[PDB]
Amino acid sequence: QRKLEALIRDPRSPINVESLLDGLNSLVLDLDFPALRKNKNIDNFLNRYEKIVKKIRGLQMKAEDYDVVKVIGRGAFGEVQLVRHKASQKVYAMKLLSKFEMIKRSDSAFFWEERDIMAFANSPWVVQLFYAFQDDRYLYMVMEYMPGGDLVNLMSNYDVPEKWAKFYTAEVVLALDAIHSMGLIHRDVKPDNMLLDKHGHLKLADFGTCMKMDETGMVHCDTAVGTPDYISPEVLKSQGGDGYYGRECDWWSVGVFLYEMLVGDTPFYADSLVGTYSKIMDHKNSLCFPEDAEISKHAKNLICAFLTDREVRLGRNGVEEIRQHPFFKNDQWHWDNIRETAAPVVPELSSDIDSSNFDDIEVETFPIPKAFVGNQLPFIGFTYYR
Ligand SMILES: Cc1[nH]ncc1-c1cc2nc([C@@H]3CC4CCN3CC4)[nH]c(=O)c2s1
Repeated sequence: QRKLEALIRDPRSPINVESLLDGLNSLVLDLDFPALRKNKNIDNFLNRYEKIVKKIRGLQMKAEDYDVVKVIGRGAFGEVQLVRHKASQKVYAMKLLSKFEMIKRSDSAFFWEERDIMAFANSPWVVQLFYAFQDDRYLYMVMEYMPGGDLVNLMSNYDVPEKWAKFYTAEVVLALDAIHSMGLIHRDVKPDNMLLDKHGHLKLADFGTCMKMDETGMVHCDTAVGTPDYISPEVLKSQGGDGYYGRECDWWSVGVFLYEMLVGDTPFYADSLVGTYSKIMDHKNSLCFPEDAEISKHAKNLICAFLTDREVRLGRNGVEEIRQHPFFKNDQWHWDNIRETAAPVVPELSSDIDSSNFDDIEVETFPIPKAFVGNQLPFIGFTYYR
């Protein structure tokens, strides 16, 4: 029964006090309705607990605790805010996830791996989570602000030379190796998930697609997940079923990245989704480089070494194959020390709320239930404090 005490005390454990308090709060939120209270059992419970549950919710970190400096991006499940915490006066990036949209889309699991990784990864390659908290309508993740913007915005503001791509590719490679070392494969690696810190250096940021590996480093996934341009043939095929693949599905995503960075378009671009999907399946035929956009044989070799079948893909035998590829040989940095060299683009920040490397941006609650629907159950255990 001291064994029990350990589980509760561990912030990594799904039955820690904050997750047990989520448990009581979500039960009271999903029972307290006129209809359900006709049930004695439910009235007896809500009479006993409802009052103290409100008192507790009082102390819980709220949205109003933060000033919203401005919006730096909008997802399908809601927006990411540059915010300043009122009390501490510290600046964060806060991601909102609409519980209504996640419930409605039958999509209320993706965030667990994302929270786990940002909360506990403790890597200089992984954007860091300080606070997860929820209210009746929203999930909140309060992360460190990455004021350098994403690479999608860098690549569209600069002609990127090989010397830059070497750097940015190496940092992505080390970042994924970090993610892999935590027993996770990422699956949706792309420039939108690659963020630049105050010093111009890279950090992975979106993790909704990440999956625990077997004891044998494989996964059984029968869902084709991640964004179409950057998805691997093996992951696309695995929608047809009997999906069984390892982390080499991420080295594909890097090859695609490297191609886009040097060529100027994705290598399997098409007008439709199903067009891009068709091209990717046919990658032995479909991949080729424009008769102009010039690329050193080393760069072109690495790309094609990455954009092959899983069985012969660079990084199957491990990440050191990648590291000692001719393309990466350079005078600026070694792999031991890259993240303390000078980045190709060091951002010009004016203040702690400068969001100039982010483009500008510019009503749907739940209905009262008939009987128990359990709308808050999918988010028991989210709440996290550092
Ligand atoms: C932590 C941090 N510091 N500075 C910026 C950021 C982040 C910004 C961001 N943006 C998104 C958005 C939502 C959808 C639409 C486009 N992006 C992908 C999905 N997702 C994310 O995880 C993150 S982290």
